[PDB]
Amino acid sequence: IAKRAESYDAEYRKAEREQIELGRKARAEGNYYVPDETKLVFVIRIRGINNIPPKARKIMQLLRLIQINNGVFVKFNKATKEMLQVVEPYVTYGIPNLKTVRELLYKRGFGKVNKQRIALSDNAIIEAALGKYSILSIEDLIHEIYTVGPNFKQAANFIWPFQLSSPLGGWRDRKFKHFIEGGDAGKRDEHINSLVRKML
Amino acid sequence: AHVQKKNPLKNKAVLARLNPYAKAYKANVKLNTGKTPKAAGEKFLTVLHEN
Amino acid sequence: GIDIERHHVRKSQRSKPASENVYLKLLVKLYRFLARRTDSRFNKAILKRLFQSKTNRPPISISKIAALTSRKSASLEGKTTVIVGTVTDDERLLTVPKLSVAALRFTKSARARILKAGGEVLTLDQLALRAPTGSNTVLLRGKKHAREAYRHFGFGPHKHKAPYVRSEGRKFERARGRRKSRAFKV
RNA sequence: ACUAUGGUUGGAGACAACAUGGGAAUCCGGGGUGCUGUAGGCU
RNA sequence: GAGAAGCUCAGACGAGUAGGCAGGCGUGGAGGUUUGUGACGAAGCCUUGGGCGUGAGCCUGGGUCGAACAGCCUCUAGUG
RNA sequence: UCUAGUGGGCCAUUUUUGGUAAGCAGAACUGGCGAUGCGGGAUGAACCGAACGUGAGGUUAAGGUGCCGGAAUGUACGCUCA
RNA sequence: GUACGUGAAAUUGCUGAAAGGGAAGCAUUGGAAAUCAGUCUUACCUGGGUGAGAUCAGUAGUGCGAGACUAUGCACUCUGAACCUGUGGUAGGUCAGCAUCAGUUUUCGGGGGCGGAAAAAGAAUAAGGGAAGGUGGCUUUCGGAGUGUUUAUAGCCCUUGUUGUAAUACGUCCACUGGGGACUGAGGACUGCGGCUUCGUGCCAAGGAUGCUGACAUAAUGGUUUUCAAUGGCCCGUCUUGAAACACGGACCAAGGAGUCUAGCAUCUAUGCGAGUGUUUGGGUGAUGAAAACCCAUCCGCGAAAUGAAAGUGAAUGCAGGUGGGAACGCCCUUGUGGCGUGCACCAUCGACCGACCCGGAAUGGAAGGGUUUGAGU
Ligand SMILES: [Mg+2]
Ligand SMILES: [Mg+2]
Ligand SMILES: [Mg+2]
Ligand SMILES: [Mg+2]
Ligand SMILES: [Mg+2]
Ligand SMILES: [Mg+2]
Ligand SMILES: [Mg+2]
Ligand SMILES: [Mg+2]
Ligand SMILES: [Mg+2]
Ligand SMILES: [Mg+2]
Ligand SMILES: [Mg+2]
Ligand SMILES: [Mg+2]
Ligand SMILES: [Mg+2]
Ligand SMILES: [Mg+2]
Ligand SMILES: [Mg+2]
Ligand SMILES: [Mg+2]
Ligand SMILES: [Mg+2]
Ligand SMILES: [Mg+2]
Repeated sequence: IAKRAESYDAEYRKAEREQIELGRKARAEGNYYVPDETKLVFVIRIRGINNIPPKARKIMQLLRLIQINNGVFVKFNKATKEMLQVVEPYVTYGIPNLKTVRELLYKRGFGKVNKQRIALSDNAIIEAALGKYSILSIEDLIHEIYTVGPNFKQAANFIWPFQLSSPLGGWRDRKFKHFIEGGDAGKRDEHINSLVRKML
Repeated sequence: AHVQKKNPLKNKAVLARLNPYAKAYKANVKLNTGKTPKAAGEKFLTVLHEN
Repeated sequence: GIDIERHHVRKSQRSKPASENVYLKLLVKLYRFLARRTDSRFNKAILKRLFQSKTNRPPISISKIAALTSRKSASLEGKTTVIVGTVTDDERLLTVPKLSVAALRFTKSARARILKAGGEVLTLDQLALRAPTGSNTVLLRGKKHAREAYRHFGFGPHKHKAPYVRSEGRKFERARGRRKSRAFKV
């Protein structure tokens, strides 16, 4: 498990360096390096349970976003993207970095064990549930979520939807306009990480 | 078993129970030990300052 | 607030018999233990049926037992038949074969005819000793929907169920709405 | 153009702008002016 | 052992009219049981004292009083 | 499977029809009140926020922070005299 | 004390307590005053002082092997058994304070890695360009106003070199690190996962608080009552879309006061018996004591056959059939949500059989042959 963790660290660091080197090369030549689109998105429900129309209410149920300030990891594809478009006023989402993923799992990570919410306080709980997918530890689980590994569906579903607090420091003045309009709803790109720091 | 959740980010002993790699984890590696070239380019800077 | 919709929340099954029979309580005690300390679906089947009401535990006769255990491709030759319920007699079966049956109750006529044909009658606790996991046993049930009420359930236009009538004959619901010569048929 | 969704947006209102999405018609211009199956005939 | 009608570990959840179901509280009378309470004070009542229960209610000190009355398992109803 | 209550609704957003208009009448969609307390809109069934077991601590929504009143008689640039 | 057992409430007088600026009542929280409970450190264990005493462990003997018990003696005293004392120990409430931890959290720092135009600037320095002049100078006139030339005795702007791996800001990350504050301490022998170890039933911050002190103990903390202050609280019941309503009922208190019993029916449950079931129309022990219990015959009801208006007729081709799913069981795999074989219940489905009906169909009978049909059937 330690050896797997070390190789994951080297993998994250290697991918990050290559992104910097490719950007530097493009700037030098005067061309443009278009980075890879995100495969992972973190979604936080910002609206309570009142006054929700039927389609959005169903979509948030399918997203396991049943309570305000709940959070989930979602694999980003065309099917997921169109679902998030319908619930843009009711959620906010963006690209989480490595610190967000590992801290969500270390501090607020709970596993669905026999349909019960169990704290991830020992690597045995992870191995019992996801050992068939070669996931033996919390770092194995973090790596699977962050890199969207081939067993992302089983790993992400095993994680209970995160029960975040209200953000320390509050929200923006008006929560329920789009992030582009200076509100809090909808896609906010890497700013999802600053929001999670206040909520985790 | 498990009467009280302990945050591994605060309780170092719990962080050792999970993640055996934490002991050997080396943060803050220096990679700028070389001459540190500049990568801006002539075309990039003339595009940057237009208008 | 949480947005939880709850449909299958409370389990709909019996967790114990409604009966106050002390000996049924002793049988439940035996099969609570057996269903818990073995991996046998047979023992969990017996425990569940020990809870059931009378209408959910229909009787079975020795004719049906003899027929079910004597099929052409049976191999149910020398195996114990088990029913959580009453075993009745079928006087139409003039000659009873040799049968081994475990049951809650045996009718006096059923018990006498089983024994006279060289067979054997067991209670469910005797069965637990002989086959503690129900191995090489034929678990059987009587016909649940043979009771009168199922002639009537679902009565409605063109459902071909039996009406509730105080008497049978002409003048008792065989007129307008039951034939073409009287407005319409059903 | 229109439109799903959004705001304790603007405006007395009529409406309008903006935000996350979907997206015409018409006219005009260029190009084109039958293709093909079955069976059989034909300097 | 832990009234197996018991014991033990864990997780999620909690608006409610009309309405539905369950488990309880209290009252008159009946069977059973409790070497049950009682003129050395039953029942009832008052209380500027105490205790128990989420609650229906229950127990108790002091005062008043004078002939009966209660707990437990069941039965029952002109039962709040 | 058996059975109860119900078979007077009403408010808002948005699409509407009738009407001079209406705190008007009638329909469409969703959310609500009825059966919903709580923070806010001085007040208020329906508007905003949020839906509730008994409590401790923390943080928020909508909305606020001269005094009544918990919270800057805060910061920056203008406009305005009634 | 006959205005007589008990002697409630409404309502009233006296006494006491308390409060009171156009209602009162209630809720939350504390103050004040009044009032209530701790009876602690009892039990059990050991030690210390003296005291007296039928004296205790192994044994001898009285159901064969092992174990418990009583009983006759011995063991005759550093042992064992009862009793006396000490303001004996662990002291026991109430409340504080600090420390070391754990859980949650808030607030303030320090160090470092990386990123970007490998920031933009900037400083000092070497090579350039330029126009506004400090106007250096020129000049109305020895007392200052206007010119008209690109560094003078000033300065500025725009380009490139290094000393560059410049700094700094910002962004991001550190399983880097240092403090301050608050709330909580659920659980109760052990067991786990980790770490550290002198490798051991050792140590730790690692499956939830301990340690160290002190003061009080007609105090304190809790409880109760009244009242005050601050904040909130409209009058209940009802019909209603909607009641605080200028909608109706309600001055007050006691006692009474409304889903019952019966003939049925339906579902569900329990009990007995089961192809049957039902002793209470009756009759008997029966007279003693008998509205009960208990016993006993023939009928009869419902069920064991349907269908048809009726006259009538009346249920197996077959393992009482075939197909699909399927409980339970058995066998094979090989670790899968397996494959294989029987197949209860139930549902869907293709047939067969009985009655009705519609057919042809070789005086009375309707046998074989049929049918898209029909029945509360088999
Ligand atoms: Mg704050
Ligand atoms: Mg706000
Ligand atoms: Mg719009
Ligand atoms: Mg809105
Ligand atoms: Mg409720
Ligand atoms: Mg009475
Ligand atoms: Mg008395
Ligand atoms: Mg009083
Ligand atoms: Mg209590
Ligand atoms: Mg009554
Ligand atoms: Mg203030
Ligand atoms: Mg008020
Ligand atoms: Mg109503
Ligand atoms: Mg009212
Ligand atoms: Mg009225
Ligand atoms: Mg009226
Ligand atoms: Mg009146
Ligand atoms: Mg009364």
